[PDB]
Amino acid sequence: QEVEFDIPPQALGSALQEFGRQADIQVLYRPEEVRNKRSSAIKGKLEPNQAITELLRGTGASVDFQGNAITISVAEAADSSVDLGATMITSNQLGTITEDSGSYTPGTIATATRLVLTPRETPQSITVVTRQNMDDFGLNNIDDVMRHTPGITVSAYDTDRNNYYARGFSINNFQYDGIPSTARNVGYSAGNTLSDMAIYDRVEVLKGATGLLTGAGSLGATINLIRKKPTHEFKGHVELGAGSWDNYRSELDVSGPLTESGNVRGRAVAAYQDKHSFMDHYERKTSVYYGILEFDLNPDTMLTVGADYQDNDPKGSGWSGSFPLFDSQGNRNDVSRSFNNGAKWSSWEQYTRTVFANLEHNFANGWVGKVQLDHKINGYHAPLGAIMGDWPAPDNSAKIVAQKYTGETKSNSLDIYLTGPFQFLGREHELVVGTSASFSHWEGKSYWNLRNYDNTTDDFINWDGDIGKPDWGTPSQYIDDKTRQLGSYMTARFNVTDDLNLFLGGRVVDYRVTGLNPTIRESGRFIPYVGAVYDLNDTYSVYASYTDIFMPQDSWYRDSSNKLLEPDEGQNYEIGIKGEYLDGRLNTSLAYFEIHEENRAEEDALYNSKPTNPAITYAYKGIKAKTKGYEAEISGELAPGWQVQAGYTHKIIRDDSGKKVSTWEPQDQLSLYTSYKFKGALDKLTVGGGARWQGKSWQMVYNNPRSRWEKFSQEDYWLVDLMARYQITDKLSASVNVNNVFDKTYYTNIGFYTSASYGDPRNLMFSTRWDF
Ligand SMILES: CCCCCCCCOCCOCCOCCOCCOCCO
Ligand SMILES: CCCCCCCCOCCOCCOCCOCCOCCO
Repeated sequence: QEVEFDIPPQALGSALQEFGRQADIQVLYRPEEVRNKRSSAIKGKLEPNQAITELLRGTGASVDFQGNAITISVAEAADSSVDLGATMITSNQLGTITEDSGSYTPGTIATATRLVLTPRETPQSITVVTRQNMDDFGLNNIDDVMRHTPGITVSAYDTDRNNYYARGFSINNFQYDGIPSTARNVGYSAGNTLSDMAIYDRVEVLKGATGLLTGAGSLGATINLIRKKPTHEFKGHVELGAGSWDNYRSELDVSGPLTESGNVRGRAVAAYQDKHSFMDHYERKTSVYYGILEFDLNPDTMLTVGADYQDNDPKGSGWSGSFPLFDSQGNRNDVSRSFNNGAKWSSWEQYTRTVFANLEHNFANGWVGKVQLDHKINGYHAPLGAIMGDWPAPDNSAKIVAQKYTGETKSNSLDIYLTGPFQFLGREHELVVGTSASFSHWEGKSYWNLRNYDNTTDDFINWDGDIGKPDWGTPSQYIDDKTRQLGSYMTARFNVTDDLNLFLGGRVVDYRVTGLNPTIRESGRFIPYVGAVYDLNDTYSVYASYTDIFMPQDSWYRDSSNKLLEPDEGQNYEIGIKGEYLDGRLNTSLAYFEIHEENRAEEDALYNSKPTNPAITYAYKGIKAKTKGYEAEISGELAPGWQVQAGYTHKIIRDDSGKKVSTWEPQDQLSLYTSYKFKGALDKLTVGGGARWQGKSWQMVYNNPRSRWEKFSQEDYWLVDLMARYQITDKLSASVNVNNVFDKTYYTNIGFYTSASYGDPRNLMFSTRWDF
């Protein structure tokens, strides 16, 4: 709607970048097309579509309107067949904004290489949950979003930490606006499983091996969370929502110019949720605040400062799973879904805050430069207490384990990178060159030396949490770990023919972990990136890529010889076809992929049976493992009011024993979410539904009292979601989400330290949203 403009005549490139910014729109244009042209002048309050054609007057260019993006083209009377994936310079370095897109398919993405590219242009598997997907299905945190992310599996560690798999691996890579955090372990990583969606536009998941931009990390995927940004027109909303088990949420979101001109601009959000739970004596309050100002130092240099804050504060936390699998004498426990072995006072509170600043500058080259500075904090306060062990006993008694960890991790990050186009053999290519540095320092207290506590409870079947709290005594331990990561990376994207694009890149990495453990050092490790995309028609392209990642091992993973295991490493091999329909409004992909892992830490049973090096007491073994699997997906418009996201993934991961692994992650899964917007008499109603199926999953767990291994299975099952919205008024709407319609009872954890967790029963959520 009607924006305030001011673009004086200049290089058409500069104008287009200046426009994207002022319009809150992404502008894509091909450098060689706009290079010897200038904009015509525009001034005043205008509608962006009128505005742009006025800007383009005299230039001979056409506009393609596409949601939150415009692409500019310069048609010739010539043309010999088209360059569908021609080098395109872009006005927003993170991609197209999904807020208000009306869509479940992303626009353009930078998660792969730092280069702004469409899913069809990216030679990796990239899934995105958009802002509208999030709104329609009430996905209010990262757990909700992973549960709705095709190809991800969410399993429980305990009431306050989940695990995300892809392709056989636990995901342990998180970025925010494309900047990796340190996630070496749960010390560094407080709150990562729990971020509220209130401050984010979309989460984008890059599946495979993602070393190129993550640096040191896990195989499986990177999760990239893009923050909400300020806008040039005023707007916002308030939201109220009320759900099953005394689940209350509120949320405020405000955005706009802060000066009469528009040269300073801000966005603020605050969200608060207080919920109980189907689980007995578990409650959890969450708080979030967020604020960001953008300042135009001048028409091609912008400074951003912002901060965010999230507190997650539960009662009734468990340490591991909701209940023990086996009783004192070895029989499987049968307990209600409400069972919670957490104590009343038990809490794993987790907090996160960031202070951050950017500087982004446009060189009249058409090259853009960007510096990103971060102060991150990840803190935890964890007085835990939870029935654990083979219980109850015959007289219905049980025993509690209690320990207390507190601590904070402080992180500092510098990320700097240049990106731009270049001519080579008569054609346009582009390149990114960046360097990065992060130092993060985990400091902590632990307590396990309980003074004079009676950790037995008189009654299991009716356990309440109603147990005393111990005297924690003095600290048992002080933690002091320091990680330093340093990167340099470079990727070229060569437009080789009119249907072939070749990716040649790499990261060199220096990684040092310091402190109470023997220093862990990796110098000059190379991480290769090779990719290709071949256009087939107006619609389909094939792609192949070879990609890599590593993580230096945790310091307790030493071998026979008391020598740290080589880094845990893998390569992703992928070949696929990707389809594009309705000018980018609908995307399909079908991929085959193979992960080759090497140096996967494993127990070393033959040494462990009777150790023989005085140096080590419990060695590990570095083995190879494989993932073989295929994946298909669709997202976007199936017909005018009709949006979907859906996926199908098949996997089996084996290790050098030949035995299946990550067998809790099902071998097959499907997701399908959809909504429909009626027209005519009922254009104000949006109706929606969803299904997630997964096939058999299992775990070998050891039944101590009987001295035998057992197989625990989860037979395949469906979960059904439904959804409706009614826009009663221009400014006000109502919603209902029913989740797990058929109240399926199933498991989200079997065998995590010999325990189990249930999935959510059927739950409802009612919301109003009010847009100013
Ligand atoms: C070193 C700490 C850094 C702190 C950075 C946080 C910045 C906090 O900014 C919050 C303000 O956001 C602005 C909200 O935008 C609302 C604008 O509407 C203004 C009123 O409009 C009147 C006429 O249109
Ligand atoms: C174990 C739970 C079993 C419950 C199953 C329920 C399935 C049926 O749900 C139907 C819900 O219909 C209720 C309609 O109520 C209207 C809500 O509209 C929101 C009002 O907005 C407030 C206006 O300011």
